Amino acid sequence: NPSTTQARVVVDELIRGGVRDVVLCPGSRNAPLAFALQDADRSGRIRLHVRIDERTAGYLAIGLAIGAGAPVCVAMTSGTAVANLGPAVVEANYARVPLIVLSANRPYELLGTMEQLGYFGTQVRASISLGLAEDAPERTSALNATWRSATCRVLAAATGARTANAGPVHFDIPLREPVTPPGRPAGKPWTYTPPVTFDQPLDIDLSVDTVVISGHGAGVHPNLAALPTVAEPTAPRSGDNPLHPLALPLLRPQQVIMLGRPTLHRPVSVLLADAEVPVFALTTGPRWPAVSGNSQATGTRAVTTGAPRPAWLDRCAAMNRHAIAAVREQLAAHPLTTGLHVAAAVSHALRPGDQLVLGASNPVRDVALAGLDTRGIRVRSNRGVAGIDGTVSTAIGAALAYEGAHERTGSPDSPPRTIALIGDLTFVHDSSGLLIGPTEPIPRSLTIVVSNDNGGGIFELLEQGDPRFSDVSSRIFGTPHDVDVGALCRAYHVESRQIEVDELGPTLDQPGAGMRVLEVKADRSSLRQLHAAIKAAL
Amino acid sequence: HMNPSTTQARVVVDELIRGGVRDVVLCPGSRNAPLAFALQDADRSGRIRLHVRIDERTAGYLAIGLAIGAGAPVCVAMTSGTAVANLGPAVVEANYARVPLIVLSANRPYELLGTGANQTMEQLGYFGTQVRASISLGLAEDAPERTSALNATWRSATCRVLAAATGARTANAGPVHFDIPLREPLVPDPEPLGAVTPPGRPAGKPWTYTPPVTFDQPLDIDLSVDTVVISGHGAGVHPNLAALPTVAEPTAPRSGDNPLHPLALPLLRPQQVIMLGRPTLHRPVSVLLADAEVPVFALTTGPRWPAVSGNSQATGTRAVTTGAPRPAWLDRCAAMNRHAIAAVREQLAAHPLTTGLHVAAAVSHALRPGDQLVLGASNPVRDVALAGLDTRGIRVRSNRGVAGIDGTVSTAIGAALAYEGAHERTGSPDSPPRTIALIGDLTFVHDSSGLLIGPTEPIPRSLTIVVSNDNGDVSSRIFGTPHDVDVGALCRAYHVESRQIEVDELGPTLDQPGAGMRVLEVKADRSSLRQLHAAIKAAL
Amino acid sequence: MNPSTTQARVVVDELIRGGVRDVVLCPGSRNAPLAFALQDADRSGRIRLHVRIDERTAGYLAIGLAIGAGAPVCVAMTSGTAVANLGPAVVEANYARVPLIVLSANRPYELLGTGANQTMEQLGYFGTQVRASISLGLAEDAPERTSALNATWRSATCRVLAAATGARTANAGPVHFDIPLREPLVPDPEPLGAVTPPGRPAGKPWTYTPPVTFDQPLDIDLSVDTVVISGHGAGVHPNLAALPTVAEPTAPRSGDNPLHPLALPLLRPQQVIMLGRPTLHRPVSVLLADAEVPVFALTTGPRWPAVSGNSQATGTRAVTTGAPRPAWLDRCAAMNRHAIAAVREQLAAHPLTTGLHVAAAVSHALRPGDQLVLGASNPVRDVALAGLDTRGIRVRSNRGVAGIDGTVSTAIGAALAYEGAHERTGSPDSPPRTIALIGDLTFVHDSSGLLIGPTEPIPRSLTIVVSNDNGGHDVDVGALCRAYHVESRQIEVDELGPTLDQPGAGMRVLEVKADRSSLRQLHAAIKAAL
Amino acid sequence: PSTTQARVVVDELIRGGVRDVVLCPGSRPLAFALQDADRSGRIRLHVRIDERTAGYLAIGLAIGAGAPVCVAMTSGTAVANLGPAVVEANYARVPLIVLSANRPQLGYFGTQVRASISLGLAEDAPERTSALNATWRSATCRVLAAATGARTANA
Ligand SMILES: Cc1ncc(C[n+]2csc(CCOP(=O)(O)OP(=O)(O)O)c2C)c(N)n1
Ligand SMILES: O=C(O)c1cc(O)c2ccccc2c1O
Ligand SMILES: O=C(O)c1cc(O)c2ccccc2c1O
Ligand SMILES: [Cl-]
Ligand SMILES: [Mg+2]
Repeated sequence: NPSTTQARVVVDELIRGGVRDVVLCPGSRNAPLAFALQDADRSGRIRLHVRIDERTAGYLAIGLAIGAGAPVCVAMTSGTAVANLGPAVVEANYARVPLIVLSANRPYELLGTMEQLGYFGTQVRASISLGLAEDAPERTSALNATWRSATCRVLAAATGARTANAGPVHFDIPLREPVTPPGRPAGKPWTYTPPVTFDQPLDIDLSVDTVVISGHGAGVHPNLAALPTVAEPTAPRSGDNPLHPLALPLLRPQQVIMLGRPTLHRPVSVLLADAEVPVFALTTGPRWPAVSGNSQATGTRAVTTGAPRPAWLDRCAAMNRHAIAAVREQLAAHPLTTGLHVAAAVSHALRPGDQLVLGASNPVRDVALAGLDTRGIRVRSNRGVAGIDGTVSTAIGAALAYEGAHERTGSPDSPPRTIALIGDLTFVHDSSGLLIGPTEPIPRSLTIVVSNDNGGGIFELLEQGDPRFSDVSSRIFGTPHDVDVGALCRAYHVESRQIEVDELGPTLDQPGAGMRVLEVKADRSSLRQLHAAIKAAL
Repeated sequence: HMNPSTTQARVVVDELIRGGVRDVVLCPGSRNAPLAFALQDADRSGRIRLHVRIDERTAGYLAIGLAIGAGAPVCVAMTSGTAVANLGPAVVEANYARVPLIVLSANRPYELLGTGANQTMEQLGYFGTQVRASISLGLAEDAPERTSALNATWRSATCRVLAAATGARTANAGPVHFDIPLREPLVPDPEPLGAVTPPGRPAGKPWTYTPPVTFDQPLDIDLSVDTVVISGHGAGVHPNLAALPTVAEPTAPRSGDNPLHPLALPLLRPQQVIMLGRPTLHRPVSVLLADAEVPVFALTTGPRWPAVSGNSQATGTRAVTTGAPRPAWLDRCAAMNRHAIAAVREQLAAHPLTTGLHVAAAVSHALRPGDQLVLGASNPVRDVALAGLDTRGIRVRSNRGVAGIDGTVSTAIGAALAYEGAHERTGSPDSPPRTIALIGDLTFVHDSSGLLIGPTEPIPRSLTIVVSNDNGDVSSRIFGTPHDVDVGALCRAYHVESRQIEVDELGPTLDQPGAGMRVLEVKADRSSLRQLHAAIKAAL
Repeated sequence: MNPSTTQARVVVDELIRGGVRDVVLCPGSRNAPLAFALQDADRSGRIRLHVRIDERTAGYLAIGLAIGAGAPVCVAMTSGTAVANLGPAVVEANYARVPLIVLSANRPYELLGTGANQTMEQLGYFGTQVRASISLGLAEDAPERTSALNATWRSATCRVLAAATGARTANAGPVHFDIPLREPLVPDPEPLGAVTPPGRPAGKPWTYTPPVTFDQPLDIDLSVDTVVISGHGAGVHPNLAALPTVAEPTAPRSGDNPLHPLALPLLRPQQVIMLGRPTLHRPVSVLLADAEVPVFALTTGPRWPAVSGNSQATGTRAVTTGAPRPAWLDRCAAMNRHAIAAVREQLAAHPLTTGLHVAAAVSHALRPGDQLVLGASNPVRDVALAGLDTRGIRVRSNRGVAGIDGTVSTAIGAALAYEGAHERTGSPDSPPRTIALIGDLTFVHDSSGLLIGPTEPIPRSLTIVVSNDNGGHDVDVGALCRAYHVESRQIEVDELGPTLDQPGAGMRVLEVKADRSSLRQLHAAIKAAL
Repeated sequence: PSTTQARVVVDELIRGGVRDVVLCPGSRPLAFALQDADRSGRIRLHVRIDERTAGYLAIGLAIGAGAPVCVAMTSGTAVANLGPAVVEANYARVPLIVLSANRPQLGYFGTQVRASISLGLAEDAPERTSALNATWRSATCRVLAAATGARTANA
C-alpha cells in the first residue's frame, strides 16, 4: 500500500533527525509505522522496545530521552494508550523532554459517537497530522517532501530547535483500513534547522553578597563559578564552591541568582520568597519561575561586575563546614539505618562517568544532604512534576540510552554504571517496569538501590509528622505495605539482594548481572529525630 | 476556629457521606492532607470505610470495583500532579461503563499555575470530555463572618458532584473530576483551638435533595415478527420481553428463561432485533447488527444509545409490545440453543488438553446463587459466554467500558469488598457471600500490584481469584515467547495465599470456605485453542 | 479600600509600567472595578482610554492601536458574550502576532455551573489561539497580605505582558488575563486619597525582562540565481538588499531591487529566500509549491511557514557568500519592467474605473511618513498589482486571517496610535496622514466601527477611501456616514489625489464608484501584455 | 461522492424537522444540496454576510416556533463569529445545528455544544452505498436528537 511508503519515509526522516529508540505496546489496531519500525530495527538503524504496560512504556521513553539527550518516539496502539501515557507526557512537558507520541487516526470512521482526554491541548509543543496517503504515482517527489518536512517540523518542536523549549509532540499519521523515496544526500535531515541560540544577558553585581540556587534545567555559567552555590543533584555544576542546603538559613544573602527551576528545600523557598532579597532568574529556555512573585529580572546569562567579598566567601565556607559536620556526626551517632544513611553510602560509591538516577521523596533530598559531588556525574530525576510513578522504567531507559552512547564511541571498556536510588513506595509504584521480555533490550550495568523503610519517610519530616498526629498518620501518610521486595524481583527474574548499608559500597564496585536490585532495609520511625538532631548540631 | 483547609475538607467529606458515599479510596500525599485527615476521622467514627493504596492507577480501578459491587458512588482522593493523571485509565473506563466515580484531587492554588511551583500542573480539565463534569471548589478563605455562606456553597457544589456522578438528573452516571485547591496550613490546628464543622441539613439529609429520576421513552414493537433480543452491558430488565429468545452477555441482567447461545445466532434468521444496553462482546452479534436488512430497536436505561447498529429504526427505554412470537419461531430458537450447548460440551470433552475454555466451564459449574462473578474483560468474559453460564441469581461484573487489561485485580478486590459490605448491612448472620474472579495470566501479572493491601487496610473476606495461566505485528513479538512470570512468587511478594491446582480440583477447592483472599492458578494450553474453536464451529 | 479596587489599580499601574498606552473598554457591570481604575489613569494622562459598545469591533480597534505603533494594548470587557465577541480579533491577533491583552472581568469561578446570570466558561474560551491564559487570584480581604498580593499581582501582570509582547519567546500574540471580581465593584468613599501598594522605583516594571535575541544563521550562496519573497512579518536583511525581491505591501523592504509579482512566473530562479509569512500572490504560491526549487526560510519568530515542501533550511538570518550574477539581475529587472508597463498601459487604456484604478490612485497620492491601512482581501492585492512603492510609508493590513471583520476599527486604531507616537516626539508638524483603502462590502460590514462617542478620542488625519464596486447590498455609503456623523463625499478617481492632499478634517470617508463588470477583461489585457 | 453525502444529510435534516438554514458566503457542496432543497420548497434558505448576525438569525428561527435550525459555516472566521450565538444557544437551550466541513480552533466548542459529530470522509464505493446511507442518516439523526434534547431533555 502507499501508506507503507509513507511509514518508511517517516521512520527514515525520524532516524535522520536523531531518533535512536522507539517504544511500542501491543494494541488492538496496528501501531503507527509498525512495520517500517520493524524493518528499521532488524537493520540496526533504530532500536525498538516493547512493553505491555503503556504507562511504564511512556516513562521508559522519558528515560531513553534523558539518558543521552535524544528525541524518543512512543507508538500508541490502543484506546487506553492516551490515558496511560498522560503521566509521562505531563512529565515531558514540565521537564522539557523531547517525546514524540505517534498516533494513527482513521479518517473514514465516524467520530463523536484514540480515547481523547484534555491534556493534549495543554501539555504538547505541537499537534501535527500527516494527512491521508494517496497513490499519486508521479507526485512521489512532492509527497516525499511533504512527509519529510512535516517530520522535520515534529522533530524541531520536540527538541526545541527553534523555541529552545523541548517537550512532547503529538504526531498523527492517518491510516485507511487495509524502493523508498529518498532523503537528502549524506543522510542529512530534509529541513535543516540549526539549534537556536536564545540570548538575554543580565547585569549582575557580584560584590553584593550573592548565593546561587540552581535547580532542574539550570545552565552552566563560568562567570558565576566562584559564588557559593546550592545546587540540586540534577543541576550541572559550574564551579567548585558548593554551599550545603542546611547552611543556607545560617546566612543572609543580599541577592540570589536562580538558575533553572528549583524545587527542593523549604529553606530555598523561604529565601526565594523574601521580598527584601532581589532574585535574578537565569534560564536556558523561555520559561522562568517565580516564588511569591519575587523575581526581579530574567535572563539567560549574567554580565557580571565586581566579585564576591572575601569575607562573604569565608562566612559561607564556614557555615558549609558546620552543615557537613553536623550531618556526618549525627549520622554516625544514629544507630538505626535510615534513607539518609543509604544516600550517603550511595554517594560515596559513585565514580566519574557514572549515571545517577534519583527517585522523588527523600532520595533526591537525602543525596543533597549527604553532599554529593555531582561533577563528572550525570544525574537524572523526574523533577518536572516530582512524581513517584514510573521511576523504575525511567532508570532503565536512561541506562539503555547512556550505554548506547558509550557503545557508539567504540571504547573496549565496560559500559558505564547507572545507579538508581529510589524509595520503597517508588519501587512498588513502578515494579512492573522490571518486566522486560527476552526479546527486548535489557541494560547491562543498571543497579537499582531501593532504600526500604516500608512506607513514605518524607511524611515523618513534614507537619503531618508532628507527634500529635502519631495515632492517625500511620495509615494515611506512612502507608506501610510489607511487600517482599526480593520475592517481587524473583517473580520478574531480576537479580536481587538484601544488604546492609555498610555492604552497599563494596557490592556496588562489583559488576553483576546487567540489571539488579539492591534493597537496603531502613527505618523511618527515627527520621524526624535524626533531622532534628542535625539541625541542633548545626 | 479551624483553619480554612481543615474546615473545607471536613464539610466536603461530611456532604459526600450524606450523598451515599460509603467507601473512599485514598492515595498518600502532602497536598491532600486536609482531605486525608477528614477521611481518616470519618473512618474512625464508622461513617465510611477508607481504603489506602499506593498506586493511583490501580486505586482508581479499586474504586470502580467498590462502585459496581453494590451501585454506590465512590470517591478516590489523591494529591496534585501526575497522581491525578494516573486516574485517566479508570476515568475512561468509568465513562463508558457509566460508573459513578468521583476523582477528588487536591491542588495547589490556581494562581501558582505557570509560576514553576513544584508538583503543579493543569489539573482542572485534564480529563476533558471523559467526565460528566469538572467542578472546582474555590480556595477556602479565612472569613469567619462568611462561614455559613461558604458552608452552603461548598455543600451545594458537593451535591452537584454527586448528582452528576450518579446521574441523579441525567440518568447517565459516570466519572466526575472534583478539584480542590488547597493552601497552607494543611494540617488541623491544635484541638485546644477547636471548633465545630459548619453543619449540614438536619436529619443527615443532603444539602440539595435530588430524588432519583425516572427517564421514560416508550417504543412500539410487534413481537409477531420473528424477534431475537441481544442484551449487553447496562441492559435494563424488561418483563414483557422475558419470553423472547435472548442472546445475553454475561454482565447483562436476565429478563427471562429463554436463552439463545451466541454461536446459534448466525445459524438463525431473525427478522427484527431488540438491542438492550451496550452489546459489544460477540462477533456475530456485531455482524448481525451491521446487517442493514434487519430492523433494530434499541432500549437503554439512559439517554446514551449505542451506535453498533446502523439500521436502528428506533431507540427508547421500554417496549410497548403487541402480538406474540409465533410458537414455531420459539421452538426453532430453543432447538438451536440446545444444539449449540451440546456442540460446546462435546468438543470440550473430546479435546485432550485443558484450555482456558475448560477453566471457564469449571468456574461456571462451581457458581451458586448469591455468588459474585468478576470476569477479566478479554477472554474470560467470552469463554464464560461460550461455556453457556446461567447468570440468573448471580451478580456478574466486568470492566466492559473499554475492556482494558488494567486494574482487573483491583476491580475484583473492590467489587468483593462492596458486595460483602452490603451483606453486613442486611444484619444477616449468614456468612459473607463469595466473590469468584476469573482472569488470565497476562492480566493478573499486569495488575498484580492491585494485590497490594496494607496491613491496616480492608481485605475481602471471601474473594477467590482464579488465574487461567496459558503463558500468554512487531508489537506482538512479546507474546511469541512466554512472559514466564511465576504467579506464586507474585502472590508471595504481596503476601497473598496462592495454590497451583488442576481443573478437576477447581470445583471442590472453590467449595472450601473462604480463607479471606486467595489465588488459584490453573495451567492451560493456548496452542490447541484454535483447533478447539474450529472443532466447535464444525460441530454446529 | 475594597480589595477589588486595590487589585484593579495595581494591575493597571503595572500594565502602564509595561508600556500599555491605550486601553479599549466596553461598558458592563462586572468590569466596573477595571473601568474606574482605567478612567483614573486616563484622567492623569498615563494612558488613553477608548470606550466602544460592540466588543467585536473593540477588539479590532485594539489591534489597530497595537499595530499603529507597536505597543501592547489591553481590551477590557464584561462577562458573557463580551468575551466571546473578542473571538474574531483574538484569532487575527494570533496569526498576525499582535500583542493584544484581553482583560476580562468575570464572576467568581465558584458561580460557574450555578446558573448565574452572564456567567460562562470564560477561562480557556480562546483555547489554542492565546499565548497564555493567566488568571489572577480573587482579591481577598487580608491587609496583612497586601504586600504579598502586590508582588503576585504585579508578577502575573508582567507575565501577561511578556507573553503578549513575546519578550522571551519572540512570538508576540494575544493573552487572556481573566480577573474574577466580586462585590463591592465600585470604589468605596476615598477621602484624603488611598494608597495603592507601590510598584518598583523609577517606574520600572516589577519583573525586568531585557531584550531577547533568537539567532538561527543559515549559509546561503547568493551566486545561485536567487529571488527573495517577503511576506507579512518579514524582518529587514541588509545583506539581501541587492537581490530581486517580491515584497507584499505589508512587508518591510530591505532593498531597492523590486520584482513585480506578475514577473515571477516569467522567471525560473534556482533558489528562493522566503521572509516572514507570504500568502498574497498566486505565482508566489506556485513557485513555493515547486519542490524542485530550494527554499530558505528566514523568520523573526520561531514559527516558520509551511507553504513550501522543498524547504531546505529555516533560520533567522543569512550568512551569505557570493553575489548575484549580473545576467540574473538584468533578466529580473527586464521582467519587472514588463510587468509594470503592462499594468500601467492597460490601466490607462481601460475605459472604466475599477478597483485597480482606485488602488493605483491611492498609491500615487502617498507621501513619505504616511500610514496606509489596507482591507486584507482585494485592496492588498490591487495595491500590490499597482506596484506601490512602500519605502518611507508604513503599511498595515489584517493579514493574519484576512477577514473583512473590523477593518474600519483597525484603521481608526492605527491612526490614533500612529498620531499619538507623533505627539510623543514633540514635533510641531501636523499629524501624519493615515489613508485606509477598503471595499464597499467591508465598509458596510464594519460601519459600526465608525461609532465613536463624543468624548472618545477621534483620529486627526484619517481618510477612509471606500472603493465601491457593489460587491467584492445596494447600501448608501453616504447615508451610513450621516448616521454616524462622519464626513463623507462621493468623488471620482481623478479627484482622489487632490482631495487627499487637503489637510485632514478629522475623520472623513471618500467614496469612489468603481465597476467590476469589466474586471475580468482588464485582467486578461494585463496578462496578455506580459 | 461527497455530493451524495450532502444530499442524504440535507434530506435527513428536513425529515428531522429543519425548516430553515442560515448560511454565509464563503469558500467552504453542502451549499448545493441546500440550494436544491430551497428551490424545491423543502427548506428555506437565509443568506447573511455577517456570520455573527447569522448565528442570531438562526437562534430567532429556532425560538420563533420551536424547530431545530442549521447554520452553515464556510470560512476561517466563522467559528469565532458564531461563538456568541453558540453560547446563547447553550444557556437558553436552543436547538442550533452548526454545520462545518474540514479537509482530511477556539476552545468554546468543547464546552458549549451538546455534541460534536464528524461524518467521516466519503469513500467512492457503491458496493456499500446502502450502508453508507444508514451511517449518514443515523449520525444525522444523532445530531438532531442532541440538538432538540430528544433523549436528554436538554436542547
Ligand atoms: C504519582 C505520585 N503519587 C503521589 C505522590 C506523593 N508523594 C510524595 S513523596 C511520597 C512518598 C514516597 O515514598 P518512598 O518512595 O518510599 O520514599 P521515602 O520518602 O520513604 O524515602 C508520596 C506518596 C507523588 N509525588 N507522586
Ligand atoms: O527553567 C526551566 O527548565 C523551567 C521548566 C519548566 O517546566 C517551567 C515551568 C513553569 C515555570 C518556569 C519553568 C522553568 O523555568
Ligand atoms: O432551567 C433552565 O432552563 C436552565 C437553563 C440553563 O442553561 C442552566 C444553566 C446552568 C444552571 C441551570 C440552568 C437551568 O436551570
Ligand atoms: Cl530565468
Ligand atoms: Mg519509603
